[PDB]
Amino acid sequence: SQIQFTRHASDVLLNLNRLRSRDILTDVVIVVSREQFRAHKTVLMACSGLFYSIFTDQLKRNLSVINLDPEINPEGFNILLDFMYTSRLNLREGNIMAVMATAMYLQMEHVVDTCRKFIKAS
Amino acid sequence: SQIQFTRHASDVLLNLNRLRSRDILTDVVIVVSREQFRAHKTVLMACSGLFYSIFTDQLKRNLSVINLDPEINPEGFNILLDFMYTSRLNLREGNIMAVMATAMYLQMEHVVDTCRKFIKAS
Ligand SMILES: CNC(=O)COc1cc2cc(Nc3nc(N4C[C@H](C)C[C@H](C)C4)ncc3Cl)ccc2n(C)c1=O
Ligand SMILES: CNC(=O)COc1cc2cc(Nc3nc(N4C[C@H](C)C[C@H](C)C4)ncc3Cl)ccc2n(C)c1=O
Repeated sequence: SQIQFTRHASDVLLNLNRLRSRDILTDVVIVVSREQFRAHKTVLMACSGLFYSIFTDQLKRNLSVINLDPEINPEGFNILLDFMYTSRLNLREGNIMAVMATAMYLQMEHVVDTCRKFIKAS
Repeated sequence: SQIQFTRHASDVLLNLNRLRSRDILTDVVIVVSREQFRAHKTVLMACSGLFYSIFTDQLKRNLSVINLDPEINPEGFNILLDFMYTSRLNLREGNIMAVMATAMYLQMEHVVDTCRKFIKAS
């Protein structure tokens, strides 16, 4: 029927991360407290429920700058933004709470589910 | 060190395909002979060498419409565009030549490599 390429999706995500690193077609700036993070709107919607809900709306779709709440941990958002482009989540006892709280706000249910499994096993 | 999410990259590609289907943040129109195809510039660069070379250039980065050569097979490009968002390539004896020639023009080396293996086995 159709030939399946097992490592194609991982190769696409790696190339999207290379474009983000080189600032190619990054159409949004995420402001967390005092820290700024440039990313692709499409990647944000695909991994986050909050970013999907914001960018589907035509009033917020063309927004160049998205200002998140100052209560949101900058290191927590950075770990989650890195995870979106690499599929690797840096979860440790020193950041577990900061990552879990940020994943709840960004509406990343599967990340919250793994954060639930992390402190259950540790 | 870092927790690996094996199906994250496939879930991202599936969501990007859902956005393409719903015309959310599709910033380019690809014109093949008389057929039109809307896609994301970032997805094109990630899977194609030709689209990477075009959109890295600042003179062609903001181009809303990309006109390919009329010699390019519309069904051949459609199969390859579908593959970019699904990781599934529809290669059969009736389209093998049309897909191989289009993959060469779009500079998709791994697709050309699988097209090489297809007629070698059939
Ligand atoms: C480890 N991975 C994660 O944690 C990812 O978690 C999440 C990702 C996530 C993505 C989106 N984005 C889209 N959602 C749809 N659809 C919605 C589905 C419920 C139904 C489907 C038809 C369309 N389409 C296109 C996008 Cl871009 C919406 C909500 C999301 N939520 C709530 C998540 O928890
Ligand atoms: C089944 N899959 C395929 O057929 C995909 O095939 C191809 C994909 C492809 C992608 C790009 N795009 C980028 N290439 C880099 N780098 C280049 C690498 C050679 C070195 C690396 C550091 C950066 N970065 C960011 C993008 Cl978006 C360039 C050329 C490409 N060519 C020649 C392909 O044949």
